[PDB]
Amino acid sequence: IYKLLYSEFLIFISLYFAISLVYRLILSESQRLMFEKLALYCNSYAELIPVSFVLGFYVSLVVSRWWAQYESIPWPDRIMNLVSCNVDGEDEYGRLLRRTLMRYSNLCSVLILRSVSTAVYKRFPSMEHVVRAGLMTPEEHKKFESLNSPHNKFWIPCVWFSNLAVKARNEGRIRDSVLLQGILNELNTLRSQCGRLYGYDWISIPLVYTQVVTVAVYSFFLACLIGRQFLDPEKAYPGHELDLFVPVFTFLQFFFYAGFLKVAEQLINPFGETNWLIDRNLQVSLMAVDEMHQDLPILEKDLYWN
Amino acid sequence: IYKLLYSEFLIFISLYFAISLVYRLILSESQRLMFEKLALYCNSYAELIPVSFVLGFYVSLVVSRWWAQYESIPWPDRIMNLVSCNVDGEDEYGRLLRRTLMRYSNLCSVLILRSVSTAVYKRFPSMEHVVRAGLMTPEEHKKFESLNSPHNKFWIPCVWFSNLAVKARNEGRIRDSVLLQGILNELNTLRSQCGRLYGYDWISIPLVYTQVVTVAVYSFFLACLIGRQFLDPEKAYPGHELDLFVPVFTFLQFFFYAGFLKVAEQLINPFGETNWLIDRNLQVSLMAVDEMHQDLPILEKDLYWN
Amino acid sequence: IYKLLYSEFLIFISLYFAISLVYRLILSESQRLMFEKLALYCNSYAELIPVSFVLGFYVSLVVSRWWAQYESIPWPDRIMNLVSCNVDGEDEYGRLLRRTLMRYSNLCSVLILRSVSTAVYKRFPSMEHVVRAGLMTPEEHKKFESLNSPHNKFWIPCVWFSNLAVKARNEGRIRDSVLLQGILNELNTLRSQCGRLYGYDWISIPLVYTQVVTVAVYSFFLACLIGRQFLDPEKAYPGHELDLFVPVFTFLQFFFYAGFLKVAEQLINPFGETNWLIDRNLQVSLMAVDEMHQDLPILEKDLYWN
Amino acid sequence: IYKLLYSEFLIFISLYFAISLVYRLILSESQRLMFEKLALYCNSYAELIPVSFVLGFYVSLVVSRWWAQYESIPWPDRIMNLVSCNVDGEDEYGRLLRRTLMRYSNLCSVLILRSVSTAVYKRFPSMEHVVRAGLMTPEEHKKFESLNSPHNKFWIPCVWFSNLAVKARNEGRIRDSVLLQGILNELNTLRSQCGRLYGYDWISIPLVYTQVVTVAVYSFFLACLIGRQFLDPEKAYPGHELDLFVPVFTFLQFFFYAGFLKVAEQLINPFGETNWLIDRNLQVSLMAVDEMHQDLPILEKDLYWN
Amino acid sequence: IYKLLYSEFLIFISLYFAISLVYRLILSESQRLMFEKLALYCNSYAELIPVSFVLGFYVSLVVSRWWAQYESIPWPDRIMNLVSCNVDGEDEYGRLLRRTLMRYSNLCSVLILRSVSTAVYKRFPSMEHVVRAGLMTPEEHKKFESLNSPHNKFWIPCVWFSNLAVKARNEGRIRDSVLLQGILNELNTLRSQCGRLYGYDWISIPLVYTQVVTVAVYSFFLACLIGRQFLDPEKAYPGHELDLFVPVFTFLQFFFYAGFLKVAEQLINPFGETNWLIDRNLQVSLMAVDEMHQDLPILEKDLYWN
Repeated sequence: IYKLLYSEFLIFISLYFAISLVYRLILSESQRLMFEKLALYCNSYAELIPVSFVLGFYVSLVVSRWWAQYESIPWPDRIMNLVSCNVDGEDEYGRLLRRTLMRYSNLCSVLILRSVSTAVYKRFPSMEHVVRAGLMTPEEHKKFESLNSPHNKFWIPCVWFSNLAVKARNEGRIRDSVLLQGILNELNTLRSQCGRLYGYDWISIPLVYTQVVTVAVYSFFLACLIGRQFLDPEKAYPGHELDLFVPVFTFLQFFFYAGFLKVAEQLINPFGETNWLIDRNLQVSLMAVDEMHQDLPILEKDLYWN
Repeated sequence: IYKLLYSEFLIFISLYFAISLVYRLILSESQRLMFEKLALYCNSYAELIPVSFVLGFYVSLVVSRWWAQYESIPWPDRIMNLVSCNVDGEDEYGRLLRRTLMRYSNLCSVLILRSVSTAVYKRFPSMEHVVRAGLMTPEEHKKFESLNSPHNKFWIPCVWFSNLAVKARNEGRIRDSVLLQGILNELNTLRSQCGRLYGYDWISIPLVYTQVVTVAVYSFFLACLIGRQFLDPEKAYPGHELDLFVPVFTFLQFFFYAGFLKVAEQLINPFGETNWLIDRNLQVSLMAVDEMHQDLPILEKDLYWN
Repeated sequence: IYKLLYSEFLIFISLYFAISLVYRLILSESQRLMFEKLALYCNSYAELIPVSFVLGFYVSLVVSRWWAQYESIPWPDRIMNLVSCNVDGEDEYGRLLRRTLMRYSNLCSVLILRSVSTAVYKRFPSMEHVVRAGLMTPEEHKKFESLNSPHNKFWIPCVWFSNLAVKARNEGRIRDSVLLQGILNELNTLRSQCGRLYGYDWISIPLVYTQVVTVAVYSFFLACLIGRQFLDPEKAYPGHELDLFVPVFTFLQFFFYAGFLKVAEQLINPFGETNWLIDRNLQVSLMAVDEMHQDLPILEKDLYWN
Repeated sequence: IYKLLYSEFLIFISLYFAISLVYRLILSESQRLMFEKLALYCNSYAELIPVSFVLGFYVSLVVSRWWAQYESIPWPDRIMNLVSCNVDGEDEYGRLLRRTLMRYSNLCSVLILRSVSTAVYKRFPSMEHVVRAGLMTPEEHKKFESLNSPHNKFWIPCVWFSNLAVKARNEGRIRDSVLLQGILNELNTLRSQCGRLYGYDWISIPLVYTQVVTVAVYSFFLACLIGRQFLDPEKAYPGHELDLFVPVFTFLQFFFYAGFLKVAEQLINPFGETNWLIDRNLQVSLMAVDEMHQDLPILEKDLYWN
Repeated sequence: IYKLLYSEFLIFISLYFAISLVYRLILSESQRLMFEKLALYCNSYAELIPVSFVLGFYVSLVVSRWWAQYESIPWPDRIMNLVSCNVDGEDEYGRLLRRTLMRYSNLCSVLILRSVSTAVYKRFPSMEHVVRAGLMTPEEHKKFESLNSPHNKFWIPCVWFSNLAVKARNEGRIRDSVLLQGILNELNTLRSQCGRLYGYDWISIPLVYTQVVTVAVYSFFLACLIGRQFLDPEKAYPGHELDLFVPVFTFLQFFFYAGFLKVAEQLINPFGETNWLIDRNLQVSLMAVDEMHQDLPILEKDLYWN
């Protein structure tokens, strides 16, 4: 939080100490008494601004939407267990057939993470970077851009997947219709999880609810630039009986009320190590359909037999 | 929120400054002292109205019902992956057969969004506008209005869908019974999601719970038209030691307590870009069952082979 | 809320103005000073009763159980899509066979709504009213009451349903075993939703948690019959510096703290237009298995073909 | 709550009135002034103990775990609809075969409710009481106790169930493999619901979180034995201007803060009428597989035919 | 909580009594008056630190993530019911075949619990301890470490499982394709539950949200080392009218605000008796596929027959 509060905090340190130096050195004595009345006014009536109430529900919606995206991580490990076993063949066709199926299922999640996450988007700026990272063969790029559509194209590989499995069934690679439908029902589970992330980016927390909660924090501490001044102890106002030149508890109070504001900036749109997550789901999925197709260990007895 | 608070806010600015001009220019000195006693009374006892408690749970129910409708967006991308692959045929019959199936599944969500959303309803005022936008052929409109029913008719295409797939199976287009049941089980998932939006419009947040929370905000600031007046500083009441002619912190306090009231007016009934969402789900679904039926890219090797 | 607060509110108006007339006209001057000490005592120490804390969680459980019953509305539209297509036959047997299946599935929800809802129970007082409304033939009523069971009998039609579909399969009306199991798996989804409403009536919010929250509201305002009196302004107590003869902010405070109590009486047991919901689910379900069995519109081309 | 607060409440009535009689009759006048200083100290500084904050989240976890167990009630009505229809046979074997299947599915929930509920455990103290109540034949008791296992044995009938259905399939009682798998997939739903109750008893709310919230209530009112004393009105302390000999609002404040503590004792471990629930699920399940196997009513026409 | 608060509590007892002894014995009388002004300053302005607000939501996220992991306990009892019945064979091959399937399904949860739980990790430090506990034969360890992968390897047995069942089907041990797919669909449910625990360890509660809530507790009671001092009663400050040498209510206030901090340290990463849970899921799963394959009790009549 110290990195996120290097900008807004030191402005508030600067905006306080400016006004503190102006009051102590620049104002005439007749004009200081004008400042003392506004300082007593803004100290008692800045509690009318519901800072703990407005900011309290905005964290209850940034985070309750933040947690709903980590049940939305598309793991290919459910399709991987069924492509590895059912799509038969050890020759260079069926070995190529299984690697293509688990490459489309990962491409159906890279094309959505490069529109919701800046970390993936700086790894894959254009579509040419997807080809050079092995997620798309050059012959698939020509078919990807003859399909003229002004919308997002993350649904392209999840239709190529389901058309390849049926083509795989009609050549005898998948045995029955039930084993074919078992793959397609696990495609549409990963299509739902990828379909959530597209739905969460397109449906943000509304602008009407963000512009409210950023005034309630800033207009509070705008009044605290005046209402938290150390007044003159010679006038002996009730409450300001001591001069200390640094408001310790005001700067702590700005640290937390603006702290949740900078936290909720972060958690409204996460994924700002998906560079690691994509490198896992590609390296595992191609591993478990090529090296582990029928390579099983040897069946032997356990330590509990008779 | 500034657009939503152009009406209620400037009335409250007008209702304050009217009474402020009446007290400062119209009341006699004997009658001003009558006003000063009511101003001190309504300042101390307007805190008895639980504004932060009544409004606190109404936002907890407008929004917790608002978020439950965005898991209810009917996406056709689960039926689209199975109509594209299983319903065989490249001739002009099966090409027409697949386009009809994905047109009924989109029509089973336009007919529910034109009764829950004013944006869709101004795009489709009558049923004639649905025909001219290609969602319904003219021969389907005659069958749509011989079915005499006083209720909503959004369930009509989702029965025409399931009767067409079985007619498609009996002509040999779908291979097995499992692949037929795989389509119908994914119909009834989109029928459940469309069934939620019909259930959410018919079950609103009750009138007994809205009429409570709109008195608690308005009757508070009705007392704040009197209890927040800048009194005469010559009388030297405790608290009103300064005249400033504009209550800054009261107008901020009205900005947030009526702010959540106008936000909860918006989020109790959302969809007031479904004009874009309908144009996506029609343009994608007809694309992936006509241009992408067996048009697959050429299988080649990846960048990780040996 | 005005209809629900016609009884408890006017008692509280009467109980206040009685004591206000007794203090102003009946008590002797020596006995008025005894009343002034109890009024100051009950004004400062009635804040010890946690009204906003006890009532705050009871609304958090009435409503969080209220919202869980509207995902429990049994819609027959999932069984209707599969009875309409799979149960073949156009003769007067299979036409009678499909209407019987969708009549048992609606009877398996009327028999549970006539034990959880007073609105349905006044429409169907006895079992004879169910026969005259067409939900049960007279020959089914004799079989319904030879089954001797002291418990609820809402599970009777959902077993008659699953025994009729298997009898329908053995006569050749349903084609395969998968299409039979597709109907029975959608029966057991509607059996779960009807099974929730039976579980919610049998498991109420406990008596130990309702008797707490109805003392905390009533014993608060029992003290507010004394602690909110307008005292004599001649004695000049701190706080009671003005006589106004009507406590406006106390009557508003009773309007909301007893307001949530009457709201939570309503939402602990909803359905007190299920007379419309039953008339929809019967009129739609019999419509879509008799008039819409194989009556499909004519396949023609859309407005986007070449 | 009056039954649950007969023990802790009257101790607090006794502990108050003891100290009240000691202060008024036993202490010397010099020693009373020592007591008056501690009474003023414990009145102002007992508000530092966060009673409304510590107890506020413990109710938010007792009840949020309490409500998650009533979606965990194992209803046999999903298996009952499939055993009644698919397991064929009207002779004394298949009649015995269906009754055994629905008896194992109820025994797979009695053996878990006799370890989580004291009400079931006093009905079934040992395993011999299960035999005499008809839930287990004497020949099944010998096989139940040759299976040597130090853990809980509630999973024993749910494996005997799935081994009997496959034995039923190999004798021709169940027709296809899909109808066999339809029973086993509905077994594993009731195995999950019974698996929740075993998981909820084994994972309690931790001891580190219960010992916190029982100090915060008791150490508060331990200070309220001193801080709520009616002091001497002759000394004229601020606040204690009246002697009344019974603290009405303190005893109400103890009624609710200890009220939620006794409520959360009840709802952390419910089921302390499962004697009725077990008698329902046995009497219904054996009824709907013996009297209602193919006993259907006669098909006749409804009141809406032509 | 007493064990968890042996470290931080006695430091706070020591840090208080140090400053209390310094003020009472070391400071000069002119320097004591400097301390009295800071004690009055830190007593009134330490309430500006939102301790009950910052810590209130951190418990709402530690625990709401804590409860979501106990629906994530991988129970093998759903696969166990289907391996026991469908994988046929009583000879020493099929007896070895069923024990291997339920050993891979337990190994697919030990390899994830030895990276998320320190209790399992001290039981299984290296992979050699897994072999000596019977969870992995020595021939499986060579195949486990030829699969070169820098990521976690918990997905290895859940692919060996699905490759063994298909190898079991092609030798005639499993009858149909539906019974094969019934096992694989229950594998991918246990793969999802094991997939949650890997997702919960990799996605912790962020460092930006923990470093906030540990300053708000500690910087509060850092000021309470000064603001809670018993001042000199001879100076007669308002509030400090009594010397007692031990702040009872401050030490209680530190007991709960730091109490939730130490509780949330525990519940952010639970499983710190999984040594019992692993010993159950191995001893039960191998028991119900070897001793209970077709060993059923003898079918006899119940106590309710005619």
